[PDB]
Amino acid sequence: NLYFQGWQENKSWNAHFTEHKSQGVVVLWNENKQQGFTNNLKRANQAFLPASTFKIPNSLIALDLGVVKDEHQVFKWDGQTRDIATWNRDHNLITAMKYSVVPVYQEFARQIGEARMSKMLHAFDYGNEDISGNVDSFWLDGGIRISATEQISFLRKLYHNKLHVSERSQRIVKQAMLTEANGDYIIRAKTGYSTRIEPKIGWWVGWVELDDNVWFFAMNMDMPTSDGLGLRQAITKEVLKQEKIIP
Ligand SMILES: *C(=O)[C@@H]([C@@H]1N=C(C(=O)O)[C@H]([C@H]2CCCO2)S1)[C@@H](C)O
Ligand SMILES: [Cl-]
Repeated sequence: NLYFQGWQENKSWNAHFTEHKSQGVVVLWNENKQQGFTNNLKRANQAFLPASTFKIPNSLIALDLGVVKDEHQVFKWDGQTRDIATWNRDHNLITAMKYSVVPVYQEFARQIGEARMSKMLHAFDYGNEDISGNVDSFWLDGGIRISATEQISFLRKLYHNKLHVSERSQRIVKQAMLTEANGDYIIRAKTGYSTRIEPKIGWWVGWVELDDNVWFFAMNMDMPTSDGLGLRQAITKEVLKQEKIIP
């Protein structure tokens, strides 16, 4: 039988959003204490399109089915010129995730296919597990929905290698999730920006590795234009600093 004390609501963190003239939620989970904290318990449980944060489960499935052989395999540019310059080149899994290269992952989705994608998402217990829409864009404008607290749940399984895919697939995706590391912490995370369907939100989900603990985080925020995308990380780090998790 699972046990859970509940999410504590700390409305103090709301200052970090209002002082940036913004609206959103940050959710934190203390792995050692098995305690969760948020500034907004309702928005914490509100489900949105995952957008580019779907690259995490998408990468795991592609690797586990052999669609992606390893983190060095090159997915060559299809020659279509797109709005994001870094997309108009060849990529491997590391760089495709760092530059959030959508057309590489849509190709992953097509090769995975509807049937296996649905079955894997059910095995992951991922969000609402609904892939209705185009096989290669349902996480951008289809039926799939996931909340900040469901993101923590999924990430916790990935951290402990508990997802129903190979340990190796999971190690590879956690490698590709690497975002920042120094003498004080490691951050493995994925950004996201949902623009195709309202409301337009930005995501940042992942976790902070310390010497003797892991803090999982999931945040999203209203994002009416791309000028505020940097706030996804800045607001989260302000909360991490306030709680003395990072210096
Ligand atoms: C993912 O959600 C989107 C890609 N991710 C980002 C991001 O910042 O996380 C890119 C931003 C950068 C300029 C505008 O989009 S795109 C994907 C769904 O487009
Ligand atoms: Cl690593």
